Amino acid sequence: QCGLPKLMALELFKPFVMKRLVDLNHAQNIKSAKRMVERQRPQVWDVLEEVIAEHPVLLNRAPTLHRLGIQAFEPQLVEGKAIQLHPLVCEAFNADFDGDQMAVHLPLSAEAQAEARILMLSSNNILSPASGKPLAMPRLDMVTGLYYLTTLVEGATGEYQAATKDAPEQGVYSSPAEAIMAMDRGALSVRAKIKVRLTELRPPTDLEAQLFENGWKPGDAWTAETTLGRVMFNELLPKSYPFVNEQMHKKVQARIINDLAERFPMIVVAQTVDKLKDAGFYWATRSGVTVSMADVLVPPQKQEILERHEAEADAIERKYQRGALNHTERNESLVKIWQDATEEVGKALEEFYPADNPIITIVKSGATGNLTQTRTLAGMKGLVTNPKGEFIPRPIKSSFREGLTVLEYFINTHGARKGLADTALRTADSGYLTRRLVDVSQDVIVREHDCETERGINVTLAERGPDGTLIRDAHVETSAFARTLATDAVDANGNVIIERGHDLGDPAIDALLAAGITTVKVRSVLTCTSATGVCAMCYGRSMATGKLVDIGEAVGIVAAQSIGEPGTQLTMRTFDIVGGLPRVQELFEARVPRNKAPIADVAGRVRLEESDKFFKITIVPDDGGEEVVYDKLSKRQRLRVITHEDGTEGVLSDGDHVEVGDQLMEGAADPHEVLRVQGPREVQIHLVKEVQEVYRAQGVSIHDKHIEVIVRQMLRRVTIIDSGSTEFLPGSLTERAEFEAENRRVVAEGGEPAAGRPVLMGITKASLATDSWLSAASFQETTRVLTDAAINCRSDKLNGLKENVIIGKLIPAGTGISRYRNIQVQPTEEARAAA
Amino acid sequence: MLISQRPTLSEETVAENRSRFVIEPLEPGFGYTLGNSLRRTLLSSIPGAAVTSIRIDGVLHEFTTVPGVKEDVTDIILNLKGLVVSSDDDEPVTMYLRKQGPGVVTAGDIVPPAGVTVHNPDMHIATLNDKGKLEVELVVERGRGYVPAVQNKASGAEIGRIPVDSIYSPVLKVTYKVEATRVEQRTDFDKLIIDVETKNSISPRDALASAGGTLVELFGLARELNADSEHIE
Amino acid sequence: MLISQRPTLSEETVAENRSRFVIEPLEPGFGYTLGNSLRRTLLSSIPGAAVTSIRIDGVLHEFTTVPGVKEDVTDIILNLKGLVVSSDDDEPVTMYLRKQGPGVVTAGDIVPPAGVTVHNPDMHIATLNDKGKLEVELVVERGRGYVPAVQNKASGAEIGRIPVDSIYSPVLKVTYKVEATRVEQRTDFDKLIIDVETKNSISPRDALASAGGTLVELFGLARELN
Amino acid sequence: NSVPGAPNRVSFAKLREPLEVPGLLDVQTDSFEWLVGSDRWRQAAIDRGEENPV
Amino acid sequence: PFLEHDDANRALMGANMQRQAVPLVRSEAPLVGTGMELRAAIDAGDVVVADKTGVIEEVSADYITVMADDGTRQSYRLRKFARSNHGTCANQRPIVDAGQRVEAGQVIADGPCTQNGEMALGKNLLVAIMPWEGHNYEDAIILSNRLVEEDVLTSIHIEEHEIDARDTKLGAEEITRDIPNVSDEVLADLDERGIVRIGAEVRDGDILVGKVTPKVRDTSLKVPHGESGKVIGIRVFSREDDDELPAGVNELVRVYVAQKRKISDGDKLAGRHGNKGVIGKILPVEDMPFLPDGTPVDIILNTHGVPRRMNIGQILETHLGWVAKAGWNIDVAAGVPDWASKLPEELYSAPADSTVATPVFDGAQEGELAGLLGSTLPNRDGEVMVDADGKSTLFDGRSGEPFPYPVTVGYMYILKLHHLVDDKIHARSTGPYSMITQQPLGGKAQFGGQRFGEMECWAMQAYGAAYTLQELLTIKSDDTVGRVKVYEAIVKGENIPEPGIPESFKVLLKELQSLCLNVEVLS
Amino acid sequence: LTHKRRLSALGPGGLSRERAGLEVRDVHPSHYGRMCPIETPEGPNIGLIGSLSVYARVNPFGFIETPYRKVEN
Amino acid sequence: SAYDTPLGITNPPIDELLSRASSKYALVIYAAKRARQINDYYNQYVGPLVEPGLQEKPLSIALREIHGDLLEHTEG
Ligand SMILES: [Mg+2]
Ligand SMILES: [Zn+2]
Repeated sequence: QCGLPKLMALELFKPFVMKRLVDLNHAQNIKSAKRMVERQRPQVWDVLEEVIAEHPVLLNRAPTLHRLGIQAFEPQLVEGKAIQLHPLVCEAFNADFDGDQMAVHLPLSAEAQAEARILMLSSNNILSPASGKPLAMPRLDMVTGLYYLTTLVEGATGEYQAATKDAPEQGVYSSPAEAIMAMDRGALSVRAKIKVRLTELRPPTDLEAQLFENGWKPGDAWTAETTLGRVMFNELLPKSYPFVNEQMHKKVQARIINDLAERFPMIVVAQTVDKLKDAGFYWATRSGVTVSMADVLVPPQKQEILERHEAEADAIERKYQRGALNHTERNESLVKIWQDATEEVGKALEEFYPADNPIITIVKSGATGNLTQTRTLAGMKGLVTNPKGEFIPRPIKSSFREGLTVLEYFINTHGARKGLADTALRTADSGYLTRRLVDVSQDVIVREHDCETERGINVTLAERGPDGTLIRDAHVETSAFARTLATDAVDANGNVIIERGHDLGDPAIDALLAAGITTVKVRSVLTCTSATGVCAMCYGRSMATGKLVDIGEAVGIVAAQSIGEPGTQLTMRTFDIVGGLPRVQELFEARVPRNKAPIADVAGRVRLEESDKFFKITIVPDDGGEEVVYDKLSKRQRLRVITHEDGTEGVLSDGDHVEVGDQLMEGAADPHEVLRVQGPREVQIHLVKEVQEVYRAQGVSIHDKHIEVIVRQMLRRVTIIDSGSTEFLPGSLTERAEFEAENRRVVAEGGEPAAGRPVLMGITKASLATDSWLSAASFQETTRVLTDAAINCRSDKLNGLKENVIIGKLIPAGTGISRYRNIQVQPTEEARAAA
Repeated sequence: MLISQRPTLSEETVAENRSRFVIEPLEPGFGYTLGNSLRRTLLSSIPGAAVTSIRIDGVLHEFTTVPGVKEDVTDIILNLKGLVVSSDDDEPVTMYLRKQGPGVVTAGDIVPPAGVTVHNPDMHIATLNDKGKLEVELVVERGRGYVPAVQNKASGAEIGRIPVDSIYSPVLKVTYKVEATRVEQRTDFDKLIIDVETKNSISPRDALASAGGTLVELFGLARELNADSEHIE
Repeated sequence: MLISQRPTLSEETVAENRSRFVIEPLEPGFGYTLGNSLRRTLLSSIPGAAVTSIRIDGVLHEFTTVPGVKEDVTDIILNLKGLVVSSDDDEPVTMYLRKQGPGVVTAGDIVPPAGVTVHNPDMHIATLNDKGKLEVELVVERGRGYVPAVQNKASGAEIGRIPVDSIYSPVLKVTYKVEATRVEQRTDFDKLIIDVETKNSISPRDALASAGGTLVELFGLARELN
Repeated sequence: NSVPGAPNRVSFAKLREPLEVPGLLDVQTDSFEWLVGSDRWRQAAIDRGEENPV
Repeated sequence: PFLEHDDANRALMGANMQRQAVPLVRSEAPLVGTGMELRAAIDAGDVVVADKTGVIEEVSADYITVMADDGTRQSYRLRKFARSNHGTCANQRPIVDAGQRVEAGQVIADGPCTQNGEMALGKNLLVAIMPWEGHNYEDAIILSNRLVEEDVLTSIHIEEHEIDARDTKLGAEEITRDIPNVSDEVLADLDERGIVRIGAEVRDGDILVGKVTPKVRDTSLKVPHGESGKVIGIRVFSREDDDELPAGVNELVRVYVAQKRKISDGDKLAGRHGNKGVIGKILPVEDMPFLPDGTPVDIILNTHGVPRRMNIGQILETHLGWVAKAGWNIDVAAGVPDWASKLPEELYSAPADSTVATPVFDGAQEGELAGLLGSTLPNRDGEVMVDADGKSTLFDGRSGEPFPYPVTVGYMYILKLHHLVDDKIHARSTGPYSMITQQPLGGKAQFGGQRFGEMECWAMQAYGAAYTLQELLTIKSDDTVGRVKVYEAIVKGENIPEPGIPESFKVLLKELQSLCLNVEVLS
Repeated sequence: LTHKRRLSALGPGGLSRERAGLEVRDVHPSHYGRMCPIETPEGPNIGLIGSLSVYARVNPFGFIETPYRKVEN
Repeated sequence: SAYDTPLGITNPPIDELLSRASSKYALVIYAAKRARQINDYYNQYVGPLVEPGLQEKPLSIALREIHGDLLEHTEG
């Protein structure tokens, strides 16, 4: 639902309403109706609830960073001059009610309205198409309400009182409907421990098996030891969902909704989150969260801390005046001192604030904020930067509650203005990366269901630390989940576990941690041997729908956007050493790194020599051939520490072993080296590993299949060497599929076919090395493109979006491909003769 | 002042002893006005009867478990708190329950005095063990709404007398919801949806009419001062 | 236990524009919502009277001054808005004001026809010097709540007629209190105490009575269905 | 204060301002005076600084 | 006030907000401010200061006359409902009475945003710091309806509409009343000259002044969509009268029409600490959280935006606002307590409505304020509605039941911002197109639609939505026969026609067939 | 009043959004008493436009002065 | 399987219509074509196989049809 004004809809729906007028005889000639709606007679308001009835509209907010930035809604006619928006989408639109405008687009044709209801409807676009996580989940105030409702107060009023040889339990109720009659008297706190009798709520699994043993039914009674808030919460969840009985931190809510989605339909989850917001709003107004300089509490230990640290600062300055210390090392030590005082003040603040405090509740509930702000407010702002970007050894030993002095308030403007300045260049860098990632794609639509391959990449799922337990890898919901299998699982006994062609989610993870198996082979786009695009099985399950991806789904734009959107959350350049957006740009463009590290062209052992400021490694192989050498190794780049699981390996040393493609120096290998030594597949895997390392280290969840799409398109061509018997020139760039099909269909005299070597390109060259001429004529030099294309009698297969937009024709995605446009519809014979 | 649109009351049955009423269209604001009043009127202003205490043989101390019966004292207390019972004398009437010998006991195995009625006679109470039995007294009386236990008895003249919370109201749950409506071209009116869940001793409709009567009595106790210049419909 | 005592309503006077009513006894958890229903009906819908439009000799809109007058027209109107009247007819009527030369036009300087009553004739309307002449016509009407200015293009056609924002409510401030008094605590009870303060156009009693009538005619819908 | 009609606005200030805030848009008028050799500016200069105010 | 308790970003935003704040019909100065509004109001110049000491001879709203102590009679004139360069009102109003004896440097009249010579850009409003039923979510805010009934935050906005009458080859533009075939009533509000009549209310599309270019034509001036109101003024210049005019022009008419604007939803509000938000719900007074005095609050602000933004200076502002609207008296019977040491002997007490000053870096500390939150003289009935922590038990105007927890309450000075609704709302179905590009004339003034850039296309392609994207790029923006046929198909009720062949291709072809490129389309 | 006390680093003879980087848009310890470290727009004019302090005036040469109390012994 | 009455555009549910067809876009087309059929009927043709309403936009009629298994789609 969206709330739309009246003098806005009216304009949008002027034709439909003129139609219903000239039909309902409020106007005789369409010009009379247009004049009417132009002066807005009082009769153009009683039909506008007839056309609006199930005629969606699309809401857009700029900047549009990804898919959910446009969403369809059903209009509810409200009076005013503002748009009423649901508080659960705002996290996707990235909206706030502080002056933010928004645009409304009306679809007209049947195809458009149906796309809006079925694809672009908000009740269906619940999950991120980047990680599968929910976005239409409860926000700040909802979280506060549900964290107040579902929390336990040891010492409350109306609690269970441990029968005492004189009275029974004294805190027990026969139904929620009775604890509510108590609540409304003063006898029961909604957050008190009690025993209730529940019939309509399904117990947990432990009890549902420990008390029934034949299956719990609606109407069967059990006795729960809970609060009334947890009950009224679990009455918002589906009839069958087990009773939770847990404080509803935002993470727990995310969990529950993930489960609902992985087990129930998506209409159910929409209804459930609607219920949760209603209730969280009810119970935030009735939570007691309100600010007051009393509620803002100052630790008492602060003074002891600050003076204890000023003692050490005095000592430092004494050294400085004694000559045992320079003017920069001094500042370094002062910073390293007044950086710990802030830690201690924050720790004290955490250990002194009660839990019933609103400033700690709004934080620990996961609603908004963090403890660094809480320190800045009740503790101490601490250190601040200069306009350069360095630190200032003079800290801010005052909070915004005490009140900064004049100077403190002066040296805190530097970083503030730096932020307000940078916060457009940051957006621009992210947008540049996204523009590239989108241009390299536009041909990666899903075209078929399966390629009938066993090609796949192997994924680790867990590791055994103590060697008797396997430990579940951390980034397995990004590497293994949502993917599709290629080889039936197997254990040391030869027993099958999971089937091939299977989705792979928490169920399969659980049931594969059983047989002690950790490395399972999975399918990927990096291996889909398809003519154009990828098979729906190599890709996996779409994270929006949670099921297998459909045919015609544009998955390159999805990856582009899923990588761009969090780009502002990353470190940047000074307006490698800082591996953020610069590193991503350094990988997707196949650039030689600054801190390049050399890898092992061979396996074997190492002889390590070192002289003044230089390392020289010599790899004596294990086969018995020619040893290689790496001689001019700047001792600046120390070495490749390994930190093996056991024994505390430490550094790479002499007599140690080396696998091919292994890294000798700490730093960053060169993709082209990896490519020639290891090969294309390992190149792709290395690139994905590095990109996802970058992101992970900075708290962004992107499933590797997006990285894999882009990479795939970066290693999608060959340079020909020996034409063979083919219509190919040497030194030319030819797409690997055409190349395979050409040197494969040539069977006549198939004794010397074309020879080619892979080449590693970037996401900007790879967009110049395209096979179309409409796209490339819209980007770069038109006349030469057209000349060359015309002498070669080129053909544009229209496999992409760019050229289809240019022409003005439909796109080869979703409701554009032949499979769908030309669907024939007929009523059944049975229901035809029912006229 | 003649009000506009003459609001109407429609019903919508959901079960036998559960219903959902809708009042529409109300002037803007009269939904939250009377909703909570109605709610508290239904939940604490219709008189009815309920158990008030019980007396079991065997358990004078250590109110944990009862001989030769599978349930503890607590599940039995709950079951009886769910007991539905009328009364016509407004007096601490007393009833008895005995099912000597193993089996399964239901309110149907209660023999009440005059007037005292039991609409839910199949309610489960206990499941006796082989060579077991049950003897208990049930104190019943009348009142309104909900009343926690009563232990304002300085000395115990009745030992083993376990007092229990008392649901004197035939109404167990009510929830109201105000929604918007448009009348002719002005939305932001008030529609009121109130859902009622009672005991078999009365239909929702009857409770709603009783509450309406009570609140009429009160606001007439207010209107009797001057009886002039109000709304009319 | 049960109870057979029915609630009574005793009045009390704090002032002429004010009063305090006491309703007792009452079921526990019953008085807050009762008092709030009364309060809502009071603050919302108590019939009254207020100025509906004005007209003046020389000026033609809210955005021009009057010779000799120290206040512009908007300030004059914002001072009129604090005016209280009481019409005894379900029809619109007309009041007249005429003033010349130095001095302060108060509300006492008005000529209310029979039926109307200006209950604050010490209200400052506007001051005048040896050059001023203030000739005003007011319209008066009945209604409830707040009613924005019906624009002259929408009402009858004329020029010079200035429509104004009407506030038909004699009630000025309402609050309620609940003393959980209990008859020696044998069983909880509630005592409700409403404190009411009016604009002096009509007494509290009349307002509480109007609220009672409204709520009777409302809850009669639950009464009816048997 | 330093203003005749001074609506009394109590102050929590604990210091005394030894220098009254100047005219706040003098930055404009003084400059336009220097441009037309107005006598106010001529004396303002002579009163401290140079001898021939140009 | 309380700057050292805010952060530089939010203080920056507060500053730049005050600087965008409309003048209200009635101005009220901050109950809690800084010793800096009086002097700003003086130095700016929208007030009137006594040239020479003297005695107020005469006083009207258009003229003030001071017979000085030296014998001369100065006569100041006042600007009434004077349009600024931004639609505001610059009305001045006197604050002195005859016979009064004024010094020199004394304020004789107030400006648009002054009250007794000190900036009054906003209003002191009774605020509750609490989350309400989800209507103050993510920086939105909640209002009473007393701010509309009593036109507290109401503003006047004036606007100027000019039409020129110039010469032309075909003939000379002559401004008149009569016109080619139109209604006979539309000329109601038009005087004998063809220019609208003062004191007349108007409406979009209606006529202000009548102009003509020969043929003949109807070239009259009409109010743009949305803007409306009452005709204030007509400023008319004529060649003949010889006042002044440009070249090629002969006559000029400016019209000044005004609009009183009450605070609706969608309008923007703020405070002096970087705390703004649109208005989500304007609530009746009977459903607002009211106090144990019967006093409803006026604005409800949420708790969630304060502690992550570091703008707590508004909390202190609020507290002191209470402390002022309700005066105080420190009990110094035994001696000044350990927290009034640094205080003057003039803040030990104060009546109600007692403005105060907390200079930015020499102002109210926190001990002083916590102590003064206890003194806080009782009310009309001897009860203190607010605790010594700033918190008052409240009551719900919907349930009638009190909220279980005390709530921070007080009086805060807020501001109404030029970012209104009517001047930021837009909508289009089919209207004026460019005629140089075949697209709508993009613009609020040209009545142009919104743009559909590259990123929106990206999102739409990523939905797989392909008929709507084609619908936007062809049927709605550039195509011409498509727009016609779709408007017709919808106003008639026949299903929408289907694409033919892209028209951005049926012609591009005819450019490559011109370079002798044999572009062919094949299966 | 803030339009008249405004300082612009853009216009005929000044600079443009090309040279206008991030060190001219910074706060400098030479602004204390001469330029406000707070008052400035939020968008593409951050740091260029500014506002003159209250106790500051302007040398005839064009350099901004701020007053200081003098201290002896 | 256990939920509440879908409202408006949410009716009929969507996880059911996805069982009639192979994908979301097939459903989009499968409904739009029926909708054009119905609009042409109402303007000139099997028409609604299901009880229409006062306006009951042809798309909702088509989706109710689909929910009743009253049609059949063959991909292209
Ligand atoms: Mg925003
Ligand atoms: Zn594949």
